[PDB]
Amino acid sequence: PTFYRQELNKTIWEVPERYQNLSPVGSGAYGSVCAAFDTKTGLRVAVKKLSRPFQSIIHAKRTYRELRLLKHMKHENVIGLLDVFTPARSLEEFNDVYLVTHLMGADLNNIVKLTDDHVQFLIYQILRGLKYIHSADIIHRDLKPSNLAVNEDCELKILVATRWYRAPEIMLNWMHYNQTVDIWSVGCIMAELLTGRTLFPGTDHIDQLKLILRLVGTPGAELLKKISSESARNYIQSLTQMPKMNFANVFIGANPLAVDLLEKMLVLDSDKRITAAQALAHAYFAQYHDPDDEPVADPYDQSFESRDLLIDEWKSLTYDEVISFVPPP
Ligand SMILES: Cn1cc(-c2ccnc3[nH]ccc23)c(-c2ccc(F)cc2)n1
Ligand SMILES: Cn1cc(-c2ccnc3[nH]ccc23)c(-c2ccc(F)cc2)n1
Repeated sequence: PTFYRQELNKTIWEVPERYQNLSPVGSGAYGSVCAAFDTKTGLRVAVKKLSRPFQSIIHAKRTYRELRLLKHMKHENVIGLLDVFTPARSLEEFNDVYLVTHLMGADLNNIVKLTDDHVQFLIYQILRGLKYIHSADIIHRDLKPSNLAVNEDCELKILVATRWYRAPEIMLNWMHYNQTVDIWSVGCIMAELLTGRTLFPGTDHIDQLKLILRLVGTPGAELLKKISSESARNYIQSLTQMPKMNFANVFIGANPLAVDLLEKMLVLDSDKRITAAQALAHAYFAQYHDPDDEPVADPYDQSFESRDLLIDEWKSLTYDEVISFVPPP
């Protein structure tokens, strides 16, 4: 189809005729997004242009990783792809990638204190998206208010210091963390929507861990005997020991079912944290939970993550992924 060129805040854009009325939303290191009208579907869409997708092996692999993940994500509460395109006619020319999805209004950071029913529906949608993501053996690792797209209907999709929502095993740089790092982030988000304050606004990674242990208590011997690192065990055992606080006391006034769920998500031992699938069955989501509409994902191959390839190999794989793309109906 026919492409049209255009400059927007220094960034150049080459998009098909079907996308009209471009309009910068925001930009940064990874790339610029534009809002647009999709003439073919009647939809407002976001169009993300990647910054220099094949600058290096790192960039080429990151580009491939993002396109593969977005092509796989097919769920009401995870961002997926309406379209992917390049203005290039062959592999030799290919140097730009554009990604298209349903325009969302605002982030969960912008919507902020919410009422208990709003908190139930937003955390329900996150957990339903995370059940799907985790079922593919994907770990988000970066769940925070800014990575949650919400529209005026309170419909939520998974896409402010990052450390504030990070599980304590990532503060001390554990290399074998599991998917419940994401449940820790959900617990921190749910706290912040109930209270109107960051649960653990650490000034750095050391302060961040001290605020966490202040609420959840320093580890018992059951957790300490799973810490392989001698420096980390020495450090954690050398802190002044604080007990697990009563969550009923800290979240005074909240739904006791919200409090119970928070206790199940912010357990220090990652092996004892509630899973996304378990959390959806919790009494706090009785108004919203439906076990025949909480779907899992098709299996997801990320063996490419263990491969060391040339820039042009990552580039051609990415090109291959643009060409095989089938739009949703
Ligand atoms: C950081 N970031 C936000 C958006 C985004 C998505 C939907 N609605 C939005 N409204 C304002 C930004 C935004 C994207 C994006 C755009 C297109 C894609 F295909 C994939 C991701 N990245
Ligand atoms: C290196 N490392 C692993 C863990 C860890 C955390 C949670 N669950 C786990 N299961 C097996 C190891 C492990 C921690 C840690 C524990 C307590 C803290 F207060 C701060 C960090 N450090």
